[PDB]
This record gives sequence, C-alpha cells and structure tokens, in this order.
Amino acid sequence: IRIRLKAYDHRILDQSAEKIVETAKRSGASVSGPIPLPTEKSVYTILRAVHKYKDSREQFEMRTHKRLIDIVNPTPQTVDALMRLDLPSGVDIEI
Amino acid sequence: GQKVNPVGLRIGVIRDWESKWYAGKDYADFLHEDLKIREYISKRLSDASVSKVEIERAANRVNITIHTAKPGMVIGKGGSEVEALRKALNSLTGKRVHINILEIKRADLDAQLVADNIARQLENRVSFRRAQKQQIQRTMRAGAQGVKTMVSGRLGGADIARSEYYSEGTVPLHTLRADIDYATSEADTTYGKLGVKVWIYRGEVL
Amino acid sequence: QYYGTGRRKSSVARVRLVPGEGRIVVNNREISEHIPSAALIEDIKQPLTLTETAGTYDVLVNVHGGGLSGQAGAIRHGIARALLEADPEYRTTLKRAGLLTRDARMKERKKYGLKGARRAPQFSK
Amino acid sequence: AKKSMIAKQQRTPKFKVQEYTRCERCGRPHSVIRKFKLCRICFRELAYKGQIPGVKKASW
Amino acid sequence: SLKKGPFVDGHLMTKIEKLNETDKKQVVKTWSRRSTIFPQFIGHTIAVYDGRKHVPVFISEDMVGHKLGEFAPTRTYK
Amino acid sequence: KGPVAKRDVLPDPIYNSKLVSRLINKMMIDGKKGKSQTILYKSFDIIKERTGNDAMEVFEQALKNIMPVLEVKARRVGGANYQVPVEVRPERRTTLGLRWLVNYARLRGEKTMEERLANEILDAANNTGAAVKKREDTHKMAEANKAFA
RNA sequence: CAACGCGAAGAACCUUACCAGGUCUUGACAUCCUCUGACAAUCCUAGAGAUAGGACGUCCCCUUCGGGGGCAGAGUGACAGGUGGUGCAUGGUUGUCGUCAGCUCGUGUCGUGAGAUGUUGGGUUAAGUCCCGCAACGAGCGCAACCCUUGAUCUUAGUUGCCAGCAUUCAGUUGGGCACUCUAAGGUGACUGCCGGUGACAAACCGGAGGAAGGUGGGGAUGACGUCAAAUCAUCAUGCCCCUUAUGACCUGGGCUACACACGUGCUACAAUGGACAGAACAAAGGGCAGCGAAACCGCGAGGUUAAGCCAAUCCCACAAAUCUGUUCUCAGUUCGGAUCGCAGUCUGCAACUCGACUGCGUGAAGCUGGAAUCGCUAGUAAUCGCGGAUCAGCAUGCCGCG
Repeated sequence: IRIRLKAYDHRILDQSAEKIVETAKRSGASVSGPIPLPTEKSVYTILRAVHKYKDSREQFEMRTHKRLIDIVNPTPQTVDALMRLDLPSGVDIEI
Repeated sequence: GQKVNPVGLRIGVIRDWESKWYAGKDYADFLHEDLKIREYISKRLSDASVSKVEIERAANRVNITIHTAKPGMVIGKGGSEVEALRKALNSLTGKRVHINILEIKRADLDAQLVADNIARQLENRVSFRRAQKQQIQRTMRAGAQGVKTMVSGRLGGADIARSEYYSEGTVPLHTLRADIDYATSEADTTYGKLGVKVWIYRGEVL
Repeated sequence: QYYGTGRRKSSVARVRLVPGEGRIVVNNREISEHIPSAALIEDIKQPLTLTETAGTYDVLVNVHGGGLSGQAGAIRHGIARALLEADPEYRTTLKRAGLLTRDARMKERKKYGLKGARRAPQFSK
Repeated sequence: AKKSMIAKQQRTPKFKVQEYTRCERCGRPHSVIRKFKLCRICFRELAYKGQIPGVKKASW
Repeated sequence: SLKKGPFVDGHLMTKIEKLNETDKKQVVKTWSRRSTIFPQFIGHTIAVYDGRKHVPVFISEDMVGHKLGEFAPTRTYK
Repeated sequence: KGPVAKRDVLPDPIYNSKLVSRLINKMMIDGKKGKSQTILYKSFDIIKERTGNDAMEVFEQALKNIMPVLEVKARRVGGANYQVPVEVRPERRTTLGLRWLVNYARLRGEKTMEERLANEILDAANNTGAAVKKREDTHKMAEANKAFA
C-alpha cells in the first residue's frame, strides 16, 4: 500500500521513516525503501524597514520536503498493528 | 542600522520553532489561533511568569507545554485553576486541548524571565543601575558564560533619553554555533516608555 | 562499451561510446542538424584529436539540461571521463590540456537591490 | 481611525468586490501575504520570535 | 462593452420611465453617473452629480451608447 | 593590485597553423556568438574570388599593415596636458589593430557587413584604408611629440 | 550621497485618510448596570445611508423551578475614537560611513594632569591575520571559522523518476530493472596537506605536483563602538489639546491619474550583424482546490462552448525566445519605428466617462545615434533573450527570482 509523508525538518522525518520501515519489517511485511521524493522550496521576500529603503531586503524560505514509502503486500494482520504508531506533529501522513 | 535578532537567526539550525506542527491549507487559521492562545495564556499568567510555550497538533487536537518553575506552584494550588483556565482554551479552540507544565530549573539564565524581572524592578521605581548591575552578577554566578543586558528610554533624566548596557563575560553574537538565548520586554513608566533587551551566552552546541 | 558522465552548466550529458568508425550521435539523433555550429562540431573531436584516438570509436549520448553550448561542454566532460575509464595511460597528457576539470562556472545568483547579477541601479546626485 | 474600518473588514460588504484584505494581527491594509494573512511588520516580528512552524531565514 | 447589454440601475430607470410616459417635463435628480445612456430617453433633462453640484444636461437624438458621466466633467481647470 | 591575464578562443595544440587557428577559432569580436562564425568564414571566400591566392594570407598581411608600433597617451603636467609617446605591448598591438579593423568595418558603410569587412581587409592589405589612415595619423602624432619620453 | 518604478508585494467603488452633499450619537468596535427572553434573516415602497411599517415575522444549556451559564436585542452613566500634532519626549525597528578594520576594558606601569602603554616598531595578509621585539601581561566586541548554497565522489533508497541490454509501441507509455541520470540523507572532500625556492629556521610569499576543485575555490547569510537630534507617533505610549449634537462615525459621488513646465528612474526604437514569411530546434526555477484547468469544436482575436486529469518528481499552468536553415525586401524617414487617433469587439467585475487590460481594422507621429555633462560592469560578469513568482477577480516597461 502506498503511503506518503512529509514535514518541515529532515531531522524528524528521517527517524519517522526509519521507524515506519522497521515496525513494518520486524512485524513481518514486504516493503520498499524510503525513497526521498524531491523537496520543494518556497521563497518569501520582505523589507527590512517599516517605511523606507526597498533596496534593503531579507529572504525567508518555507523549505519543505517529501518522502515516500509503499508496502508491497497490505498484510492485513500487521498493518492494523502498524496504524497505532505515534509520531511528532511536525510530520504529515496519509494513504 | 542595528543587529539581526540572534534567536531569529538561530531558529531551525540550533533552535526549534516552538510551534512544532505541520499544516497545509489550514496554516493561516492554525497560526492565528496559536497566536491567540499564546496571547491569552501570557496575559493571564504574566503574574506567575512564564518564558516560552510550545504548541503541538494531533488529530485536530491541540496540545501545549508551558515553562518556568512558578507554574509549578500553579500545579498544586492552581491544579483546579489549571483545569479552569484550560477550559477557556477549549472554548476558544473549539476542539479540546491538552497541556503540560515543564519546570525551568535555574531561572536566572532564561532570557525572557530575566527581562521580565528587569521590567518589574524598573516599573516599581527601582534604579536601572542597581537593578541591572545586580541581575548581571546574579546570572553570572548562576553559571552563565557571558551576559549583556541593555535598557533604553527616558532613564530618569526625563527631558532626554539615552542608551546604556552592562556586561561581563564572553558573548559571541556573530558565531552561528553559540546558544545565545535572547529576550526583550517593555516597561511602562510615568516619565515615558522603557524597553529592555537581555541575552546570555549559555554554551556552544555539538 | 564504455561510459562516462558529463556535466557542464545546468546540463548533464551521459555518454556511452563503443569501438567504431567515427559515427557520432546525440539522443539517438545526428549532430549535423542538432547542433549547427562548427565550433561545436569540433567539440566532440577535440579530445579525440589531442589524443590520437580520433576515428576508432563511435559515441551514443543521452543529454539533458542547458542550452547548446552547455550541452557541448557536457559532451566534452562526459567523453573525457569515458576515455579515462577506457585507458588512463595518457591521463596525464589529457590533463595537461585540461578538458577534465568540471568548470564550476554557473549562473550567478540574482540578488535584491542590484539589477541583474551585478548591475547596480543608476546613480545621480 | 482604525477600529471602524477593521470592523468594516470583519463584516461582509455589499458586494464580493469590496472585501479587501487587511492583516489580522496588526491592521495594516497593504502588503499582506495570503499564505499567512499577515503583513510584513508583525510577520517579521513573530518570525524572529519563532512561530510560523516551517519558515527560516533563507540564504543561497 | 460586452454581449450582455448595457448597464443601468433600476432606481433611476423606473422613475424616468414613468416620467416619459405621464409627463416628459420636469428634471430628474441623480447622484449616479454610472448608468449608460439609452435610446428612448431623448429630450429629457437630468441633473448629474459632479462631486460638488448636480449639473443639468439636455439629451440629443445622437447621445446614444454613451453614459451621462461623459457630460459632467468633475475636474476644474484654467 | 597586480598584473592579470587570460587566454581563450584557443585552437587545437598540435599540427596547427594560424590559418586553421582562425578557420576554427579566434577573433570574432563583433558581438554575441552567431552573426559571427557567420558573416565571416564567407568574407574570406568572397576574397578568395576577388584575389587569385589564399584568402588567409591577405588577412594577416593587412594585419601587419595596420599594426602600429608607437602611440601616445595623455598626462597631466602643469597646465598643458602634454601628449606623451609610449610603446605598445605585443598583445596590445593585436587587440587594438583588430579593434580598428572591426569598428571601421562597421563604420564605412556599403550594402552589407561581409562585403564591408572584406573590402577593408583588402584596403588594408594594400596600404590605402580607413583603419590604416588612423594608423599613420597616430604615428605622425606620436613622433611629432617624440620629445617627451 | 543615504528622497524622488520610495511607505504602495497593485488606487473604477472598496483601499482612502481628503473634498461636496446627505445623515448618527454610550456611538461598528470593548468591560461594566437593569430588563426581554435565545436572537435573527428573507422579501415589499422612497431606497444611497437609513428610515415607515409590514408577510413566519424576536423560537438555547442547566435548573429541589429560586434562579443561574451564553446569546443576542433595548435603555443606561461611566466610557470607546482618534491614518489629529509632537521621531528635538520614547520604545521597537531601519538606512548611512561600512563588510571598512577598527573599537574597548581588567591589572600593572610612566606622567601631576588632560593623558600615554598594551592598540606602537619588521614584514605579513583582506583583516588589530600571524609571527619577532617591545612595561607591559591578558581579556572582550569586531576579522576568520562554526551556518546556507553551487561545484567531484562513496553508502542507502529506486516512484509519480531513469530505460544500459531485450519484445513491443505514435503514447522507454508497457513487460521487466535500478544499469545510468535524477532525486535527498549520511560521509568523503582542500587542510598550506606535500616537494623546491625566497624568507633567520619564524610568520608567511613564489613555483610545482597531485587534484572536481590551491592558497578565505564561487556566491549568500552574518553588519563592532558609534556619527548623522538621519527616517518612522501610520504597530506603541506619559504629554497637551478634539470632543463625543465633532477632527468621532455611516452612505452616494469625486481624488489621490489634474497639466502652461522642471527633474529622477525605466521600456520601446532610430535599422540589412535588420524587417517580414516558412521550417527545424535546445529548455530552468516556481505555482495550481471559491485552484490549475487537458483534449476536441466555435471565432482569423482578445476569448467561448463542453469539459479528461491533477491536491501534484504522475495532470495542468507550460507550444522558453534569442538561435540555425531557407524565400523576399534593397537603404529610403523605408516593409524601420510604432506613438496618438476614429471604428468594431473580448475578458473581469453590480460597475471600465473621469479611470483597466487585451484584440481586429483603419491609421501612422517624433526619431536616421543624441550638447555641457554623467552612470553600471573584472568572465558565466556586462550585453542581450526570454520564463516564472508575491501583490490578486482586472490591472507590471516596476520589484523578486530562474535559466
């Protein structure tokens, strides 16, 4: 079964993905590896000052990234054990 | 031309956002209610004092963790009061919420708590000289590596304002490896407006 | 049956060359119509001419990224890598001319305030 | 005079055109970013403070 | 200027229409210079707000397609 | 500060003559690539037609003709702004002479660029051309002010 | 200098404060006090607010039923409002000298004192960088590095990517496989490391080799003590005054787009290294759910019809142009230039006269390299060529970013 996950920090997302694959493996399932789906940046621009000096500027980025997993066999007797995992709020998860 | 905010620069590389939730298509309203609950709890806990509050999202259920040892005293006597206030957060957020209290041991090296201390000492008519010179050494012997603290406004000499700062220690702001925690606070006085900026060098990160 | 990766500037040419008779191809297509420039028809054969390995290979290329001259440089780098894999005995001679350094030459960031990469706005008093 | 027309912004106008956007934390009418419904001054403020979970000071 | 016809507002339109029917005499007030001029109101007279003061104007046979705003210059000059 | 230099438009290292050096590389200082490597390589064949010999030989012969060997710069002294003769470096020679040919080619004015340029290449192979004209004016200026060292 | 495509990352209304007119008063907005109890919305004539009244037309949770909780409505006096002044009352921000290499203190010495030393002298680099002396010995903020990003590669991962070898196809889509690129995490990496010379041997400098990269590789982020009473009372608050039957508020219309002239910053040209027509190409980084919107049909066009797929390495925005090839044009105010004009349309929006953009016609202006003066640029730079993106219904020659 396909499963998609994303977050704002690779630091949380990598441990999330590794935990997912490990609990899918030790609780037997046939699985594909955590391919990193290419990240997408999103730049923002803003004046330093409140009233003047448009030549002054600083840049902000909502740098976000994506990973992808899929389980080859749904394995109903173990995916139901997989579902009850808990992760930080920094990561999104969906079918 | 002034300096960049140090924690503003250090966020996301050596510091976490203190809002650890992902959203998408709900980012705006999630953010808005985050500011609303921040404002509410800061306003109604200012007397007990609190530095920083993190917010966390799960299944549309918000959950919180709140800092400082004084909300520790709010645990016991205010244990009823904790439920009483979090009822208000439930009402505001619509969906019910969870909270946690974490005790900041050694409050002498929390930037926001120090700033609030200075603000109170200023607003109850104590001299900036005594307040600041005492607090710096308090934090230093509390065990920081370096401190710089600054106040500005009509400093007694009401007819004209000026700037002043004390410091003793090592405090590298240009290095992006230090742990320079930063805070600022506003103190309203009869003879004008007083602002405070305090930051402390705790240590490097490895 | 020899391979090399070729990168020049926002452009990646992955070349695989086989012993042959000087037949040159890019993206299963000929170069005489793909690249019209003669200064870039000499592209492919420059390394094969500063060595004597001129006609004894034919080359197949899958190339992506950049424009025509960037693709030409990507050819040069990739076929240089493949030739080194083929026979590093005259690696030193190929270095002496060069044609191995991945030139880090890449488009410079356009930064605010300036116009373009380096053009500051007009100045009067 | 700010409270009156922030209230105007809050209430729905008579036509779908008139509903301009004002920043919600600090009532500036100009230069809001839709992704936050926030304008630059009080956006940069809480950006340096730490909020807006995903954004960092950019550099490249 | 579209396929969906000219644009005019009712609160003006009805009171000019029954006017043209019963009695084409008296001038009609209007603060709205937005309305497009229509072909079946020739010879009437309308006072159109210019920002300061309503300007009475007379309508000719050829004043078709335009709007009443075109005859109420709201900006003074030398 | 300090000296700095570069090389480019390089032909192949070995078994290379100047003729094929230019036939594959070199010069082209007229604008962006294309409208050069074109509007050129054909200027040479029209003068293969116009002269019964190798069209390259006339090129560097005219080049030799245009080359200066002295010129003069300006210096601030007192209130005269004396014109001081100086020499020319081996590379300064080539760049400036080539520059004169190209700019006069785009100045002279006839039906089109390649015939303009070719006509000047021959008018400088013979010693009667506009660029050569400026060459001797710079020269007579220079050794008319030779005294200043 | 450091204001003048700046606050404005977007002015038909709205924004919007200003002007004319029409209007209100504890007032849209906030807490307190007493009632009515849950209170509203649709539609009618005058209508622009709003008011006259209407047709159902003021209808919750707990209550040992007393009454509370929230919800609005009415009255109510305290109060609310100030984009109204004062940046020479301030906070908080920002520019500037300036990414310049300086600026300071602890203790100790000399002077009597303002003070000096360290911080000078030799070289060194970009540097107060380092080494060597030196009544100085140290330390701190600055510089460097620690951070991001582009450059070579190893491990892991092969789907929505990539198709080396095979069968297949116009749909390398399929079958099969992670070979290769690519993607994104963790390391390797360049550290004066090594060799010769210069230099006291030191610091360093020059030249080699290895090397994807040699001497801070490239670029970004980082902006010391402070000067300019530099800018901001338009986020914030003592201070005074404006009153709440007015500088506070609601609505219609007008303006910020005016136009005898002056200046600043830009786009388009002034032509044949060109115009026009046809064919052939190569390709970033981003955006897309009141969204992106395919294909086909309609219109010669702006667009319209009916709409597949896409919550996106799958679908779409999205046929990058310059360029190469070929035909004509034959040096002109011209087939350059396209201004400004009348006619006829498309789109959005209630609304395009003041005051949008785009398109088909007709038109075709000045201009044929610009006085005195003056600006940016040290290689992927300038110069050109396009492509996205914030602002958001529409509005980009501006700005931000990409090749």
